[PDB]
Amino acid sequence: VHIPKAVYKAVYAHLYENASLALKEYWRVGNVPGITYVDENGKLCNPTYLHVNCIMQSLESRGVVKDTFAWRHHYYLLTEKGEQFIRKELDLTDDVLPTPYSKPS
Amino acid sequence: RNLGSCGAEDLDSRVHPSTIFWPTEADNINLASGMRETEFCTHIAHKRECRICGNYNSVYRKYGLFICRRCFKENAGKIGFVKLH
Amino acid sequence: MHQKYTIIVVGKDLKLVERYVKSIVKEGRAFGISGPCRAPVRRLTITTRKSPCGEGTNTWHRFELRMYKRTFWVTCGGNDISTILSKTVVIPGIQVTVEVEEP
Amino acid sequence: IVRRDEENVYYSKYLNDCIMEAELHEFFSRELVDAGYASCSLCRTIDSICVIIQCAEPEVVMGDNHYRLHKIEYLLAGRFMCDPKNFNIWVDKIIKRGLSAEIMVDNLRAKLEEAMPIRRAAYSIIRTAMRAGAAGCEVIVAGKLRAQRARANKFKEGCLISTGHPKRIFLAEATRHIKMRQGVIGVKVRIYNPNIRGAVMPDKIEIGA
Amino acid sequence: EPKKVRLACLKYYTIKGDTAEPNCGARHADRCHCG
RNA sequence: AGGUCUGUGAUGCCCUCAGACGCCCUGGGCCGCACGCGCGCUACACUGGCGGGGCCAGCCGGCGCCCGCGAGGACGCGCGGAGCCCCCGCCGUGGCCGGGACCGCGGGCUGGAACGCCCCCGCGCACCAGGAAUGUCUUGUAGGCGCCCGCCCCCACCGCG
RNA sequence: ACGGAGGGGUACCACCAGACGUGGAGUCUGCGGCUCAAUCUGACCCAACGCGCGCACCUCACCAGGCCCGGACGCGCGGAGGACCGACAGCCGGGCGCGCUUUCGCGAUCGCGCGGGCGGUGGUGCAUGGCCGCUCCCAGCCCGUGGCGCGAGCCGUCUGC
Repeated sequence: VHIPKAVYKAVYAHLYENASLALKEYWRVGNVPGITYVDENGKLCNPTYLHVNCIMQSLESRGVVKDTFAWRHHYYLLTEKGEQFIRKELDLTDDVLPTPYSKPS
Repeated sequence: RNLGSCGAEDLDSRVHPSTIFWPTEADNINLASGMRETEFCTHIAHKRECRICGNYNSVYRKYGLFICRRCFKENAGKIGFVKLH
Repeated sequence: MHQKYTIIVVGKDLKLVERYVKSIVKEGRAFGISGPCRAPVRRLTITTRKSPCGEGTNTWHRFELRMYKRTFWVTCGGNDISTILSKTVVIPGIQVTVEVEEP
Repeated sequence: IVRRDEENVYYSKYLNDCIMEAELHEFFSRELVDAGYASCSLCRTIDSICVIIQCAEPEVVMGDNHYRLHKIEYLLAGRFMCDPKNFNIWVDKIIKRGLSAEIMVDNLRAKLEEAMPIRRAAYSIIRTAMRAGAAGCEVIVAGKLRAQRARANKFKEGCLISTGHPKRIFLAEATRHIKMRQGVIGVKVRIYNPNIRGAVMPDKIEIGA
Repeated sequence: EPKKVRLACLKYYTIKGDTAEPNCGARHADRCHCG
């Protein structure tokens, strides 16, 4: 409900660098093992399912991503509108592209 | 209520610093990493559920499956289970 | 040199497992030997009610999953670290047939 | 002479990966509807994963400059927790789409969602199959097709098998669900190719001169 | 329904550059945050 | 118009939606008992019960040492299979050493938590082969004897074999 | 379709010949009734009644009580001269900054109204899909051309072995 900005930035960066996010359907207390952020917290701190789930709800509502639920897993993908939005929250300059376009093969 | 203390007699009798046995079930490492928060979900307990339809009843744990019997006949052919004999 | 290597291959269907066997035996005759051991078949069994609701005659399904396993540990010192690769890439790349190598 | 607690790792390292495949089947089916998705396969090469797809028109899923594919690869890896760039993918193309039930039934679902009547859609599907060289196709459309009191009317053309082991080789079946304003419209397809692949249907004898 | 009260001048613990409040941060004293 | 909207990110139309039919916590209940009946288990004994000994399976399969009458427990390593039956004795037609329900002291296990399950001493219910009525079965079959898995923190008179 | 009509066949979910049982008692479990704050519900000849895969917590729906919003997204208004959110002492309370006598904090992650969502083991299986059961431990079912009938229909698809 009260989400730190480090978390927002972390989620956005994870999206851009991976263009995706596959997330569990969970509502109890727990910590996501993937996306991590540092706020003087040990070496790194992991977030909580609640914050990230609220974030993702909002994003998909705005049209940034498109879900594709499955065996009780959330599969999100960022679109073009989303790219044209993530590119400015992170302060990215124009022309920059995410890694999957970087000829993985 | 940090300024709340108890007689020493009522302290050694307290449960030894041991991790409550109930560990829940993390079907995958992804689905976790260890006001109301004081009692949101303190009743830790096994919550084993189907990894398809999320129901807590009739779950084949044999062979590390974790699939409901109903949610099973459908996907059994894909998995490789077949009906012969 | 000599590393006592062992080959284990696993499959659920009996037709590729025997085809993979032949290719390997063909391609390992020189780099030492490669005679197989056929294991007892691990058969997974699941019995389920054929009904989602529990009505009518009590009728049961009988699924199973046979898993076949063969084991060529005959390389042994007869294969070096790179020599194992040679054949393993010269054998066909069947889509499904798990393989693991250990000394 | 042998311990049974050790090989359980090999046996349990096959089962997990068979399951991992099914989730992908479901996900693709819910995703690559427009690319003629049919099926999937996997190859657990230690260094990296390989997945082989069967699609009518891969260039759609390929994506300009391979963007959709790559967007997919990074995604799956997070879920199955593999290092991306070791989660590569390959796509293969189906040439006999009329022999594939999935393509047919998905096309039928599309055509139905455009309001066209069932009588035309089914028989167009069936003509398409026969042109492909098939010995039979049966279509079924059950549900609230009229005002109320749902009924099933089935269309067919040729000859079909219905029993025996041979039905697991020469008979290809599939189903879908179509959500509409009245309700749900169940649809299913089945096609019979006796001369498929190289196997020979039993009780079939050919003589000489 | 806590019975809070409203004050616009939340800035007069001091007179002029003073140290009234027991960096920064009857029954004795009860410090903000933890005890 | 057989059953399933209480298996599901299967669903049309209704009802609930900030004192919630959402979600989370603490307790209680689903087991309560003058009564009718459905599938099973244990017995009514000598073609037997008790004590001692000898010995062979299969789906498949884990063990040592030391405490404790036992159930169980502390440590440490990878290694491994039973009832009926057979032999020798006691009992001697007695609701008796057949049968083991009920109850009174006590010792332990699971678990955050016993109302749950195991062991020991004592007490020792109905029952003498079952009316009108009725079910299943043709070779390794009926019947008798036990052993594994499932669900499962603990527990099988059930179920698949 | 039916016949307390005829003629041919067939099967231990039928009989002959036999075997082993149930209905007799104690007990496990499920089913109706009584009771209770609740004793959550589906199924009722074959074709409901150890069946809807082991109920102290969860599972869980029902009974007595309490936290939280996890109110997406749009328009109007308000707000850092301070939106919303946490806490010591001391009580009330099963308990918890739940509430209370007070004053420290935190910082726009928003508040209110109007539209619109999400969710729900909530109803209808007599609105539906899918899956099962039964008819059926059956031996039967249909197409093209042709022929007979105004026609519904018949022959093919057999009153023989």
